[PDB]
Amino acid sequence: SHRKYEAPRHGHLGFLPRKRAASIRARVKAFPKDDRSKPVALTSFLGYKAGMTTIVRDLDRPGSKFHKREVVEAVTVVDTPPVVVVGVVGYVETPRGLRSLTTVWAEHLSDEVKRRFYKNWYKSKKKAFTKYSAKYAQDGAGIERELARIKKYASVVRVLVHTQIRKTPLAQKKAHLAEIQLNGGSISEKVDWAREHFEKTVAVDSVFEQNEMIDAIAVTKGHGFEGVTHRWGTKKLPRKTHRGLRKVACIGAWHPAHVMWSVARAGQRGYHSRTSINHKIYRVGKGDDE
Amino acid sequence: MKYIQTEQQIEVPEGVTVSIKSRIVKVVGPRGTLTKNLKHIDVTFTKVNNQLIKVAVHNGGRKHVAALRTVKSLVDNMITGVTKGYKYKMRYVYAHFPINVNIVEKDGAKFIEVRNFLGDKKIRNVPVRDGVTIEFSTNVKDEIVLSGNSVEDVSQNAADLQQICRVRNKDIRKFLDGIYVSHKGFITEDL
Amino acid sequence: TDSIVKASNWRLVEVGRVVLIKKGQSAGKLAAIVEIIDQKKVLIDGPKAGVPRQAINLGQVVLTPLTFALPRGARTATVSKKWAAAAVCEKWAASSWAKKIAQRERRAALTDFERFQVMVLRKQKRYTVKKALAKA
Amino acid sequence: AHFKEYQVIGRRLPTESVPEPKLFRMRIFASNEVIAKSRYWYFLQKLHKVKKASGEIVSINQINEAHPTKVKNFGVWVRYDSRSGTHNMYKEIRDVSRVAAVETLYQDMAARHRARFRSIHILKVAEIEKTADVKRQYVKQFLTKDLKFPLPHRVQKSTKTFSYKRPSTFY
Amino acid sequence: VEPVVVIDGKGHLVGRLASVVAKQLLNGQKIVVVRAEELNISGEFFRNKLKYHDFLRKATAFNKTRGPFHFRAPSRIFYKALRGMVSHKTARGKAALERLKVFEGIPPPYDKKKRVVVPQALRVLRLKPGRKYTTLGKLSTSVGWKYEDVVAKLEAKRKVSSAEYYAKKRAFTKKVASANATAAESDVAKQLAALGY
RNA sequence: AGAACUGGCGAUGCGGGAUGAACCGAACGUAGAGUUAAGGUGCCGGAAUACACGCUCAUCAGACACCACAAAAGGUGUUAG
RNA sequence: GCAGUCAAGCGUUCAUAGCGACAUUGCUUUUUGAUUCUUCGAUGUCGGCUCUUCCUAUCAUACCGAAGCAGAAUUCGGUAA
RNA sequence: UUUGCUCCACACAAUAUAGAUGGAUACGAAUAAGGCGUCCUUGUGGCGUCGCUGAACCAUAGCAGGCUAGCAACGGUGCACUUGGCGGAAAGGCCUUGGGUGCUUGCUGGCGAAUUGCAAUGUCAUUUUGCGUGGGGAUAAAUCAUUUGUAUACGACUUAGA
Ligand SMILES: [Mg+2]
Ligand SMILES: [Mg+2]
Ligand SMILES: [Mg+2]
Ligand SMILES: [Mg+2]
Ligand SMILES: [Mg+2]
Ligand SMILES: [Mg+2]
Ligand SMILES: [Mg+2]
Ligand SMILES: [Mg+2]
Ligand SMILES: [Mg+2]
Ligand SMILES: [Mg+2]
Ligand SMILES: [Mg+2]
Ligand SMILES: [Mg+2]
Ligand SMILES: [Mg+2]
Ligand SMILES: [Mg+2]
Repeated sequence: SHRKYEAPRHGHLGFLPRKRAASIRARVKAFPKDDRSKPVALTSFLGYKAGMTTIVRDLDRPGSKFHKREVVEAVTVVDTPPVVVVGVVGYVETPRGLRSLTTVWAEHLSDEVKRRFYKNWYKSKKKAFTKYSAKYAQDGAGIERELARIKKYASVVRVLVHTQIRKTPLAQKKAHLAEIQLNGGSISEKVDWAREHFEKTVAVDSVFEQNEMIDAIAVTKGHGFEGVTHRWGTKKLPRKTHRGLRKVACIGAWHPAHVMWSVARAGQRGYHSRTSINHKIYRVGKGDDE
Repeated sequence: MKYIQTEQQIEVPEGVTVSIKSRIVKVVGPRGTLTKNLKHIDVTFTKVNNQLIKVAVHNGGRKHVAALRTVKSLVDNMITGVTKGYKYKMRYVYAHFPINVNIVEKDGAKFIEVRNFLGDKKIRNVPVRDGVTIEFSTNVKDEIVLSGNSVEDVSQNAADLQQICRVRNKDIRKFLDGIYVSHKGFITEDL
Repeated sequence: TDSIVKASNWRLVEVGRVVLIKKGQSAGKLAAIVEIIDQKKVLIDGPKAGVPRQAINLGQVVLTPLTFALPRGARTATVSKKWAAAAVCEKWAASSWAKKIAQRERRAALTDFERFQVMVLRKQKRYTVKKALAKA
Repeated sequence: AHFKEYQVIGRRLPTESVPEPKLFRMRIFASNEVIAKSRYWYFLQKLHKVKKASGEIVSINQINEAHPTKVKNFGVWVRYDSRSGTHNMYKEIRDVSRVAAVETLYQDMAARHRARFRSIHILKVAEIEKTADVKRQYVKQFLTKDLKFPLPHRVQKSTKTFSYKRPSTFY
Repeated sequence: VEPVVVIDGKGHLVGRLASVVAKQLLNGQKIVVVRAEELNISGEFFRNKLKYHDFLRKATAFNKTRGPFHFRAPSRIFYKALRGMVSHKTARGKAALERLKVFEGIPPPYDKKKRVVVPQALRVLRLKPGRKYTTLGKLSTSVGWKYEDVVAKLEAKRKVSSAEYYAKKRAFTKKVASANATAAESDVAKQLAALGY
């Protein structure tokens, strides 16, 4: 028989499964739409979340009753040292989706980025991109023809960049490497920009400016195995419940004779990848600035 | 009943050239040119004497021979639209709030802008199809004129303008406001 | 200039139209349409080829491009006389449709020695043709 | 099936009170002679007081079409039984023989009125010897002067599962 | 008769083509089908869209990931129609299915090969003139296939290259026809004509 | 729920009705060959994508007795009277 | 329990805006009966609490058609879970 | 870690086969319309022709295809090279220049074949792997253990350590 009183469902069925993310670096599943009239620019940046603080600002909302009045606001600070461009990759469009056609790297890779290709850096011969550096140092032969392949094909161009983890107070030493899409100019202009920016750094004020709405993509804080009461927000059972009260009382009807995928159960809470949109930049601060 | 042969006649005036390969009809006259795809209707065309064109259907049923007269009417509408043209006059009808109709340019796309319909703050914009020209007629109060070669384009633009001014949440027998097409004719009427 | 309408005319069924019988007791002979019975069947007569006067479904015949003059409902002697006067037998035999049919029959009637002979002759003609395809 | 037309002549069995009964004849469309005699007794039982046990059949002869290669127009009067009642119909059929006309009649009745052989009675079939006495349009349209029509969209039947060129429907 | 038969799926009715292809694969013929986005289904587009939404609502109630899988690409729609006609749960059916490949467009293995058609499944030979029909690429796009435009652009490029090939082939054919017409009316040609060639 | 006559199931496999005690066909030693019943012959699946005349287009078509349902009343849909 | 058909009448006037007698055709299985096929070498039996999902014969919300819709309010109906 | 790893050529083994046995032989579009040829004023053009199935076309003779002689042409084809391109949808293929070399059944000759006994698939394909030669090529990581706490029931994760 029907549910005696209606209540909305506990939790969102679109954030399933509530499993641990595959990597600690959340993926950018979509980049901004390209128009080939603006200059060549990165569509994204990498940083490290440092903490939060408060600000006071005068509100400009013509019609609010806090118009032209001070409000205090919570802000979060992302430490963003300038990122290093090492590499470009091109993507052809196929009837099975986007496919990377080739990748062209810079000649010199720093130690902090080539620590990313190792699990045991201290016992290594450090042989990584040595034959690639040998593929360099000719006139242009092995690099210019692959860049020409990217020009001839590859409707989408992405640039491989890596963080300067040594400039942060973190104890990691192993840089984070990511692909960032370029959304200006033709394909030849994009790959020319990438070639010109090999082994070179890009600062965050070249990508972002003040009063800009941006999105934050990150893996949330982990919490391990969690019960249903805090994982899903279900009602606590009454005090005189035998065999525990932090549970869901009925996990399904007799028919169908299976527990449903939509029923709330205990499991991993946190360490899920999330994309949160519409965060206004309040300050683009400079490190070389008291 | 499977009528074994039915046919209709299209008369072609002096300045008119009709070219029909497979079922793509192109008519060229003094006012311009018009084209139409009729590959959905399955008829046959035959030129008789450079002023007459027969269109026929063989072994057809009731719906098929209905479509035959429909295609004859469509083709000669194209012919009379490229000779005389088509002109639809619409009138503004209002009780209290005067309807203000002008022509604006959003990205050079030639819009018709209707303001103050029943005193509301919403601004209604209807786009103008290509080949349709709009003039606000002097010496007649509150009259807009849409002219062109394609009767389908002219009538659909006039219908779009009429449908953009529909009254909501009111008795439309009392609130008779709108822009209504009052005359359909030709640019070179009584030639 | 003048109007251009693609005519697209094809092979009417009428009295005097020559048909090639596709299947049955005749199966490959020419007959003449003597009368139309309805949309799907006609009365035909093939007296020179030995086809009897009969009502037949139009799905059993193929309409040919040949037409001669018959009055409607003409009897077999009249059909024979008009057929021989219009001389549609050799008019049929001159077409490449009839030539293709005869070629198929000849190829099927070949023997093993004859297939060897056409191999040898084809090799000789191929030598001459490929030699000629080096001057242009 | 493929119909044949038979004359069946029968009578009541002779008695001493009345020798020489009156010799009733019927024209029956039937697939064979057994069905022809069965239909004769069925209709004679509808008409006169006799049955098979009290009567006999003196003759049964197949009637051939007199001119089986002349195109005729036939009027056919039919009695038939629907799901709800009994109706009379007049139809007319352009064909070359009476048996072909009644065959396409039975086909047409089964197609258009779902009327089965057990439900149909053939009242009569007769040649309309003069045109303009033809009164149905679906046959009258074939009686115009110098009639000719094409056969658009020829569908050519292949013998192989795979063809090496796109077919043409020209004719 | 061939090792691999390549079928141009354009203008073909889905079920009739699938029945012919299923019988061929069971009998042992390798079949590849190209241009599945140009397949036809008889009936109006709205009818076929409603039929697909009816198929799309059926799923395992307690876990959707084990339910009937609704594949959106035109090649996979054809594959579904064909797997229904093969006994796919047996080893024989699995082998008959792995003798088959289905593609959107004509990919570069098969763009230089000969394409055939199946006349008993062709729309212009099977449907009555006037009957409405659906195009599988349009139906797949309406239900969620994402690659209609990229396949169309690749097909346009392929058609340009194929027209360039065909112009050269036609010119060479006219030269060959001229050569053997001039090399006709000889004694060898007359002997061949007598023998039927 | 309860009677009559017969035939069945129980006590019975086999071919067909997807499936099923009872329906249809046919009743059973172990085999070979031939022909069939009932039912079928697009593909699953052995067997004509046979032939012929019509009818039907459904934004809930229809598709085979037992049998797994549909009615009154309506429709210038179309067909024939 | 829910839905139709016919229309004598109600509705100032006016059968059908909204209703509708005398009749008559249905649907449903959220009522209660009727029955006794399944379980008596046991299928835990009222209600509430908790939680999920489904149906639509829609209370609200979206877009609409009708009125005995001037406006406001309301009533009848459609697509809609 | 006692000469290991990879590639190339053939030498011998093993291993199987969802099933070679002349050739998968490339326009696109329309079908109440097209293909091909030709001409012009280059078009939705004029004229001619074809279809009615691939029953086509190409190939195809020689010890499962031997050994030799000549004639006529300067063609056809195989092989290893070689020049220039084009192809990214899964390109891994298509086209082309030059020379070498073999064959040629286009035509005419000479020699051979038997006994597998009157048939017996009468063995001619391609897939994987191993072991040897001789000729190039290159000289790593990962895990456990320790460590971290952005992670965590355990595994797993994320860090660090010549
Ligand atoms: Mg309940
Ligand atoms: Mg509820
Ligand atoms: Mg307790
Ligand atoms: Mg017992
Ligand atoms: Mg029994
Ligand atoms: Mg079979
Ligand atoms: Mg009716
Ligand atoms: Mg009970
Ligand atoms: Mg009991
Ligand atoms: Mg019990
Ligand atoms: Mg028990
Ligand atoms: Mg239990
Ligand atoms: Mg128990
Ligand atoms: Mg509803």
